[PDB]
Amino acid sequence: SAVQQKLAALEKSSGGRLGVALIDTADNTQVLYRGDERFPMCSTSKVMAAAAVLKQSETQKQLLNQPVEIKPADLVNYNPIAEKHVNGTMTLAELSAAALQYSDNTAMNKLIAQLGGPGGVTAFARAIGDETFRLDRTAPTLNTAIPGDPRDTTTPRAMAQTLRQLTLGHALGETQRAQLVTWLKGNTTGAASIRAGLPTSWTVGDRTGSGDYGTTNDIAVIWPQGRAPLVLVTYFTQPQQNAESRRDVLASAARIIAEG
Repeated sequence: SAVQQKLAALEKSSGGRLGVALIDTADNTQVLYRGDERFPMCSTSKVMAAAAVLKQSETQKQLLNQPVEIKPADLVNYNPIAEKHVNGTMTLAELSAAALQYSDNTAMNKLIAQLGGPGGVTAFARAIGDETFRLDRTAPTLNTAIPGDPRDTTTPRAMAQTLRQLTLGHALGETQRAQLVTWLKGNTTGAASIRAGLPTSWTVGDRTGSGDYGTTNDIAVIWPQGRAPLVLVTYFTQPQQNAESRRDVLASAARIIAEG
């Protein structure tokens, strides 16, 4: 297709490896580029962890309001919200928002602990039919992003299908689905990624990821004005362990997709 050829050209100009999956909910069409190759998820895995806790809240009705102590020993490498609440508490809802809207790694680790470890996050993926997602480590070691390492990986196709089922489908209860959408629409970290390549009037909820090997990710649910919603996953990784972030590549892929 023309879109796949422009994405292929983008990838060549970038010096890295690009993976894209688009789902059009208008006619259920899919556009894929390296859609079945594995990429390190990095912080895009936070969506599965928050959704698994939302799923627990369907039976534990008050769960999102439960306070969780934040201790100095809990802090890891990137804790923009958790550091504000040391020697205090945050609710599970506040921790979910911190992970999803600020990429907070201490918050992610609290969600994983609430699910019984990384295997509890992968478990929720399996329960909703995602056979590809695997979470193996906590943050930040899940961001090592080493080529050929299957740990903490998924494919663009699997992630797009899962994001659709969580935000637009019915993998979650209706209040939980709305909560997850609200959280994603308020993300603060994606202004230079998928959002920077789409029309300014569209509404977007997104979750970014970043890691070693210059890994730069974004997964988004997109509401175009006057069109059925879209789900778009853009994953990007580079040959050098120390490569810099390339959010511009995700914006360019989103622009390529949107024009097609």
